[PDB]
This record gives sequence, C-alpha cells and structure tokens, in this order.
Amino acid sequence: GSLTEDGLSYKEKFVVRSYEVGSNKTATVETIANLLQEVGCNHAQSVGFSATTTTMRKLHLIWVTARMHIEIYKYPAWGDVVEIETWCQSEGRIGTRRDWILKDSVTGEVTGRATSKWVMMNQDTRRLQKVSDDVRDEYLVFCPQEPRLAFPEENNRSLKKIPKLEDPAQYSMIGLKPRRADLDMNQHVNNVTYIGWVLESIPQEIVDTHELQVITLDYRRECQQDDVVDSLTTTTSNDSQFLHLLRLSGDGQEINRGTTLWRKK
Amino acid sequence: GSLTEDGLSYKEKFVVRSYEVGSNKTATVETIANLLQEVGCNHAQSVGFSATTTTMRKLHLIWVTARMHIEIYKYPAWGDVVEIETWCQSEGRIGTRRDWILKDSVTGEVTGRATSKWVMMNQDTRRLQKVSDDVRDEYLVFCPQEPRLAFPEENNRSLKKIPKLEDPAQYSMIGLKPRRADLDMNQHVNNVTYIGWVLESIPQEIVDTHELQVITLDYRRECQQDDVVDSLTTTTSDSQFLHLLRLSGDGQEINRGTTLWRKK
Ligand SMILES: Cc1ccc(C(N)=O)cn1
Ligand SMILES: Cc1ccc(C(N)=O)cn1
Repeated sequence: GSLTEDGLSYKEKFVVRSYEVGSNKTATVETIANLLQEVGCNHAQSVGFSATTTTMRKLHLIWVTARMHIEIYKYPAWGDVVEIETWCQSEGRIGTRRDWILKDSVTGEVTGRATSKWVMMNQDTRRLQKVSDDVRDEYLVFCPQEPRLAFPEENNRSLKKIPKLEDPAQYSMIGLKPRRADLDMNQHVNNVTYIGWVLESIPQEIVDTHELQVITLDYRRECQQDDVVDSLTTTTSNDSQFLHLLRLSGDGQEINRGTTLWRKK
Repeated sequence: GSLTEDGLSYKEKFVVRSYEVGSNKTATVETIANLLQEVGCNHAQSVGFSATTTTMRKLHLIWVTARMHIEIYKYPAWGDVVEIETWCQSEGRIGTRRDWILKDSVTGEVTGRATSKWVMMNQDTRRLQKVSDDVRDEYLVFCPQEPRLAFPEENNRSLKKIPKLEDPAQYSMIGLKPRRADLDMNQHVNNVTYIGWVLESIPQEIVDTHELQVITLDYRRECQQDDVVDSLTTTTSDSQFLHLLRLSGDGQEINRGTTLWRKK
C-alpha cells in the first residue's frame, strides 16, 4: 500500500483468501468491512498517526464510528485482487468522514463504495463532543480541501434517517456473545462483529437466493466483552429491504440500528 | 506465493493486519491457523487440485482434519512479514500429513512450526476409511519421497495421546454457537473456530500473563451450523491445560486438546 501522488489519499491491493469467502466463492461483506478497516489503519500510519492527533492524546480523546454505509456492485472472487482507495474529510465541528472506493485490479472498474461518520469521544467518560479548532487544524493537512465524496448523489442512501424497529420483530437471533477473536487490540468488540450480528437474523433462504447490495449501520453504544446481544429484523419491502435492531439481551438497551437492501440473484 | 524449485513444497509471505492481532499487538493463534489453511489451499491449487484427487471426486471422498498441532516461539507483530513454507507427506494407509514452518521474513529465523493429520472420509455417509493404493499413487508425485518432518524429535508433543477431561471441569464457557463468519465456502464450521472455542474457557488472567506456546487439538465430530457447544478446561500442571468441547445438549464430544503456556 501507498499514499497517492498528492499525499491526500491511500491505496492498497488485497488478494481475497480461501477463508474470507462465502458459498458463492466471493468475499463476504464482513471480509470487505475488515479490508476497509485495514486500509484505513494503513492510511493513518502512513501520515504519522498512532488515528489520534497530538492534541487528542493530551485530552484523552479518540475517534469512534457513528455510522458505516457500504454498497457493493460485485463481490471479489477467491484469488482475485481488489484495490481500495481511502481518504478522510473534515465535516466542520460535527466530526470527520472516511470514504472508500473498491475496484477490480484487472479491469479497473468500480466494484463497491463505502462511507463512515466518526465522532470525537473522551476515552474515559465516554462523553461525545464537537471537534475543537486545534484538532481540526491538525488533521486538515492530510485531507483534500475541496469536497470529495464516495456518495455524491442528492438524496442518496448513505445519509437516510433509520427508524427504530417496533416489537414484535419478524425474525430474530438471540443470545449472541463475542469471543476473543471478535475483539480488537484494545479488547473492544471490533466494529465488523456488529455487521455479522445484524446479518445473523436474516433468514438463510434470503442469503441463499439474494445478493446483499447495501448495508447502513448506526452505532449507538458498544457491546462489552461480557454482554449478550439479540439481533432483530423485519422486512420493510425484485428487491428486498429489511429494518434491523441489535439490543442487549437483558434490559433491551439499543446498541445498533440499520437497514439492508438485497437483490434477487 | 509459489512452489519451491523442486516443486515439492510451497512458500507464501503475509503482512500481519491490524484486526489480526491481540492485546500485545502480535498475531493471535487463530490468525496463524487461518494463514496455515490459506497457504495449504494455495499449495493444493498450484499443483492442480480442485485437495481432492480425480479418484476421490468419483467415489465422493474428501480429506478431513483429525489433528492439528502448533508450536509458536514468536508471534509476528502487526505490520511484520511472516513467510510460511508447507508440504504434504503420505502416511501409508492411515492418511496424509501436512506440515508448516513459519519464519520472520527479515531475520530468516524459525518463529513457529505446525503439523496436521488428515483422514479420508466419504462426504455423504461421513464414514472414515483407509487410503487406497490408487489415491496414494496420485498424490505421491506432489510429496517429498524421503521423510521431511516439522517435528522430527523422538517422542515429541505432536504425537502424544490426549485423555478425556473428567467432570467437573475447573473452568467452562457454555453455549458457544457459530455465526455465518465461522463457516467456510461449503457452509461447514471452519477448523479454526474450534481453536477459538477451546481457548474461550481459559481464564482471561492466564491470557493476560502468559504466552501460548503449544496447542494440540483432536477433531472427533463436526459442530453443525445449528449446534451449541460447551468449552471445558482443567489445569494439569509453565502452565498446562486439558480441554474438551462437547455439544451442550447430549454432551457428545466434538474435540479434545491440550495447551502449554509460558509466563511472560
Ligand atoms: C455478502 C454477504 C452476505 C451475507 C452475509 C451474512 N453474514 O449473512 C455476509 N456477507
Ligand atoms: C496467541 C493467542 C492467545 C490466546 C488466544 C485466545 N483466543 O485466547 C488466541 N491467540
């Protein structure tokens, strides 16, 4: 992987592995989301981070994901090479955004796109906050100054408001718990695990007959290592759309909400 | 990745990823086991396999793992390049063996080693069987003819018999279930998931203060996608543990194993 000529974006190629693919011998959406995370980490390292700025470490502030939105046109096959380009943009005092473009390395065609919203939080109190001027000035030298959007379109799916699923859910998967492989290097549940948990409540017949085209997920609260989660899904719809909700098994505290759009194979 | 000069082994380099490491910023043993499977799959593809031979596909026969044994001296750090060499050997009528050597790409030193025993099974009836002369003759042209062992040492840990853990277990993790990410391309639970399940019943304090040095796991029966597993562990001692995975309901054994840990 490497920063592009202008130093304002980063590219990396990945060869899809045997254990990374599903029944169609193409990369799962969780494999894609892990690759997105990996290229994001390599971009941060290349521009001098370790993605907390100098002022952030002083104030015990970190970036956390508020939303992930992914659209896939073609999932890369086992053994194929996929190239991913990523860049960040400041969104004033709201937070930051990281975007990605996925391309087939041989054909050069765009096979997917993704966008994510990140908010600043105090590491210890978990209190969200706006971006201060000092922090915004420190990371703007690593971002394109003019807007550069993976999802330019006027009323595009990436910014749509997601409602809260009402009981009773049409489908459910109960008692989901993370194991050590679901944790990151800081012992927090990896953001991709929540995508897998959301998808668990989609019936296997939909997965066997449809291709996942779009997934939008809001992150509200984290699942701790000793927590237990319930995954709830209700059909809202040639295409099938679902509304999703992850909540703690006990008290029913919301941890995530999302939507998925599937196309008939 | 590529076959070596003689065409009897395969090598591949991997750069350790951010999500592949644990709290020490080094690759987990599940990441290592996934890399071992990946280089094994790339070796099979390079020598013409689908690792089922032409005869195997005709009588609906497949290879299945009976045992996995891994010894790690140093786990590669996040961003490091690790080189893995793999090869297969026939073990007469019993089955086949796949071995691996892990090396740091910069220093060239051996950082780990692994060995696995594979048995032939009918894919439909699930009945185990010996290797016929016909199948054995078809894959011997892809193996070194003289023995080449990752674990040469006489009476070494890789061939030790594992006893069955007796109730009550000292530690347990109950109600473990696979999710879609735990399945392979054929909708079977990935062999590496069982390693993660075994390790789940080791207390977090042992993991925080020790380094996993050796893991030996026997595979007896598969966990189906709708099955639920209990992971049981008892200290037998460095720290050594005896492990057992069984189905939550009837208590049917799916795996047994041992782990050896060194104080950090
Ligand atoms: C592409 C794809 C479809 C379904 C799932 C799942 N976990 O159900 C993951 N990836
Ligand atoms: C190297 C290492 C230690 C512990 C575990 C685990 N899952 O407990 C995995 N990998």
